[PDB]
Amino acid sequence: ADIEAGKAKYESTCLSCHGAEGKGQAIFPAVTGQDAAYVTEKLEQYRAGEQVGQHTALMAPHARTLSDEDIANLAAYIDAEFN
Ligand code: HEC
Repeated sequence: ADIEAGKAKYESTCLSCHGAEGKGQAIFPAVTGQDAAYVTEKLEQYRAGEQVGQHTALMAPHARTLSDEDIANLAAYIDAEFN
């Protein structure tokens, strides 16, 4: 995985909700404390259009167009930066 590529994608597309340090602002889930496998699995679920939690509709649009490479890069960044 490419941590730098994941960082750039996170900063552009994810940070507004999940935070610069992954803590999730006031109401969005934190992405701290989770490894790359976990993040990969979750992003793949959202991308596939699975119902995850009660607020799937807020998150799913942000996963729908991710490639597998994107997912791997994001997951590597999140693990390195926030775990
Ligand atoms: C705010 C509008 C969001 C943006 C932008 C992104 N995410 Fe998100 N995410 C958001 C919510 C409300 C939720 C919960 C949805 C639900 O199932 O009820 C999530 C969830 C995640 C998760 C799962 C967290 C966990 O299970 O521990 C991950 C890993 C996650 N989101 C990652 C993520 C990334 C990488 C994003 C940019 C591509 C992204 N999110 C955008 C809200 C928002």
